[PDB]
Amino acid sequence: HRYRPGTVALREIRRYQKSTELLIRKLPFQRLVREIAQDFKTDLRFQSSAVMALQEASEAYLVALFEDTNLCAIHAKRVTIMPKDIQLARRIRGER
Amino acid sequence: RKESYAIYVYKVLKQVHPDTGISSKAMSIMNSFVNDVFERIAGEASRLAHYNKRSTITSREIQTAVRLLLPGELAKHAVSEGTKAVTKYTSA
Amino acid sequence: EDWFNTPEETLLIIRRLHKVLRPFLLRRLKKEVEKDLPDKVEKVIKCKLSGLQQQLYQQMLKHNANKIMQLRKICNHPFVFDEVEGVVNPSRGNSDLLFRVAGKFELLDRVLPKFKASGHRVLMFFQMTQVMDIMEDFLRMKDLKYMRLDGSTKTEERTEMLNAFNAPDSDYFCFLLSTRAGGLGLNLQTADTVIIFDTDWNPHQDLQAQDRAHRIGQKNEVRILRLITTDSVEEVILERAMQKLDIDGKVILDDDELNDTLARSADEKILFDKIDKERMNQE
Amino acid sequence: AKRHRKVLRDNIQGITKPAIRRLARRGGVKRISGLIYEETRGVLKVFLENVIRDAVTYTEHAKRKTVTAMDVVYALKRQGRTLYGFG
Amino acid sequence: KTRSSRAGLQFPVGRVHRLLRKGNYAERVGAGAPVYLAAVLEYLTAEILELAGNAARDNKKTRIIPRHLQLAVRNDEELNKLLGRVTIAQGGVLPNIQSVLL
Amino acid sequence: KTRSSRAGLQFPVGRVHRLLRKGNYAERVGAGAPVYLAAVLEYLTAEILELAGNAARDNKKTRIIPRHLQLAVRNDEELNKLLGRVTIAQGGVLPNIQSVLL
DNA sequence: CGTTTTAACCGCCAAGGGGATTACTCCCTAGTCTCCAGGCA
DNA sequence: TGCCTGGAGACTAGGGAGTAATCCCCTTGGCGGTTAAAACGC
Repeated sequence: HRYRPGTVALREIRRYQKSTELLIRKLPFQRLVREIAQDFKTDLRFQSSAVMALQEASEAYLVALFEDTNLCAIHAKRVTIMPKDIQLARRIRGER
Repeated sequence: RKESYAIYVYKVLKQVHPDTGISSKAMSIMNSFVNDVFERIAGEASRLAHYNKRSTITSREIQTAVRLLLPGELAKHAVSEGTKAVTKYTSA
Repeated sequence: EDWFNTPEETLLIIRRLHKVLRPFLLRRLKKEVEKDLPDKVEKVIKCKLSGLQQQLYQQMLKHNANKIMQLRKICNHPFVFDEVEGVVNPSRGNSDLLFRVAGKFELLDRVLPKFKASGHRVLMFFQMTQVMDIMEDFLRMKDLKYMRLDGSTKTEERTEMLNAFNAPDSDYFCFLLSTRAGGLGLNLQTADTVIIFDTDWNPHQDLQAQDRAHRIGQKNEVRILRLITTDSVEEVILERAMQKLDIDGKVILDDDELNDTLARSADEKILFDKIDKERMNQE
Repeated sequence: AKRHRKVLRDNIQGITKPAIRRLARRGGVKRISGLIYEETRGVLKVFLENVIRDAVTYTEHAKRKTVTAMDVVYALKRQGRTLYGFG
Repeated sequence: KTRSSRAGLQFPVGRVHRLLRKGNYAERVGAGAPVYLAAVLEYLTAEILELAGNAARDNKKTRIIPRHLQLAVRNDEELNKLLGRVTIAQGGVLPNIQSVLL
Repeated sequence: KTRSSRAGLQFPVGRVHRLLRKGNYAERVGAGAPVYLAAVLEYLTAEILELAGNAARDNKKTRIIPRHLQLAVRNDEELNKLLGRVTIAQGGVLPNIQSVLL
């Protein structure tokens, strides 16, 4: 039994907007944080609370940017976000 | 020791809702919010007293600070309550 | 806690602990129950690492600037990052310098012909997992059938591998086993050769892995060799393990030399004469 | 390959496609193009670079070697984005 | 005899006055500024706690969680305007699907 | 004898020291910090005036006007990122033609 | 949506390195008084 | 160009900062096992 595209997407949207679970795994994000911090200073330790706050801030910024680019794409009478949509969102927000 | 605003927020909650409790995470969030508002109002009053070449932070400075930071209704009621508190502090 | 960790004092504390512990732990030795142990066999063989890693150890430009783990990985074998193969051998195949970059692999190459001629199955216990892949690649280069086991490899395949190993005429003459994953999970009644790799800071699991070669009913003389590098972290780790063993005692490359170490009789030296001649020709 | 697995997966690929998909679904996006992933990965990398640089400067000013939570909180507060629930 | 009881508040007037003194915001601090600041703080805290309790009772929960705080601060437009630049950990986003996507 | 002459800068380190003292930024202030801050300010003003003079010479003018300062700030990407939020009188930013709206 | 794969999460092992502490020292900057020349009208 | 007040020099001291001594807890690195999550294909 298959569903036409769009309904499972809406179900997942509702599920994710209702819950507050983290949409990024802990270990990959922590490894990425450590890799990025290696460029600024080597042999640096990290507390679990630090990487958790980093993950929370990153997810908040990402969902805000995704809402903004969704609004920008809807303004273009489309339902598909594009790289240029995110670029316009970042240019209007000023954090380019 | 380690100072915090936990017991005061808990007492306010029990004085506004006697049944619903509060968790540790929500308590820490409320403490951080209180600290943020406190530092905002303190910096506002400091720069206001500096713009007038004053050196005494008084009720007028904090009143101007809350009128500048808190928008609309959140300001008005607040300052009213503030005035009320001040008057009560003059009672005793 | 104050008195138990004190070990005059060690003698008194041990006397009291024995007086109070006698009804708790039972322990017997193989030489008392069966007396079928052909030898007290235990051997440590030392080796040296190539100058390429000695320079890194002496200078520590990328270490003193994790250090212990990286030093152990370097001492184990090279070619642990893609850049190492890209620089040394861009083909990433089986070629030269595979058995020369480390004394462990030089010893392995020198002793593989004796294991092949003699027919003694060899179990090699490993602490790291990439070293097991490097050993698999080396054994594939040597065209020697071997068994590969590791932790959480497969739920049921371990039983099939154990059944295949237990065959009376199995064509596999070696197997690689993770030290931590051992758990006495294999009854090695058809082998008498043991190789000890990375240093295993816990002597408990080292002794557990070594004891596998002494199952009841074994007819072949057991030979257990531990390959330790010198002038490096491995030697210090071995010394620390020896100190830990001494503490526990209070509570709980020449052809002729390798032949004398590995041979059980003059007939084995006679057989290995051909291996010695081939080694001389290769040198 | 019998010789070696030859796995060189980059650390930036840790955030996988379903993660970005869930993030977009939470953001309210119905259909997502295939080029969004690299763009949002670059944006996340730039944001993390900035925040980590600020936090590293903050923790280095105090001579400490451990990046604590208060350092990241101050780094976020500097950029005009206050985070709650961590100090 | 604590000044909070005299002023009629639940927040520590002495602690607020000490924080104002040792904060180097100025060289002198009056006597009405601490009680006024404590009044504003307790008013804001009472409003937020009342909204969070209402949100939790709507969600048949008797313990306030960060989700309830997020819902209470984002429902009220005033606090949303005040704390618009402030993110809340474990608060998520409010459910809002566009008409063109339904 | 002025300490600025000993340090080698033209900005008055004494004025910066007095401002940091009476500015209520801390309870005590160091002796090298005012010189450091004065040097930073001197370097910043030197860069700004150099870019403004270059812009004026490019526009064939013998004086620096707010237009030249705006052009010098908006041309350099470093100062543009630094001075992005601040607006300057006598505006206008960059003469540029859009290739899509011909 | 399916089928195949595999890395993330909870659980264990070990160690050592900064982040905590407290105690002693010490010299930098806060004054206070006396000149004076760089900055202002 | 002329005038003066903010700036500077000499003396005093005490408290905040630097340095040594102490220790344990949080972190780092690794492995086992399971399985829900990630990858590839139509």
